[PDB]
Amino acid sequence: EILDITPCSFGGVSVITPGTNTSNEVAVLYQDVNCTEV
Amino acid sequence: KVTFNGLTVLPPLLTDEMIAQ
Repeated sequence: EILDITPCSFGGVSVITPGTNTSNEVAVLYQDVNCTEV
Repeated sequence: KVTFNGLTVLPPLLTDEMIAQ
């Protein structure tokens, strides 16, 4: 049978940041991945 | 009218359904 191959899903990692001058609680952005994969 | 290996493709910030506004 014929199996499709896909390279491992991956992407860049980005950081939300209000700024140290305001707070330090931040939020992460994962690029171009379905969330169900972390 | 207009038509893998670490090469990411970032989406544009503005979406057409905004540009069309």
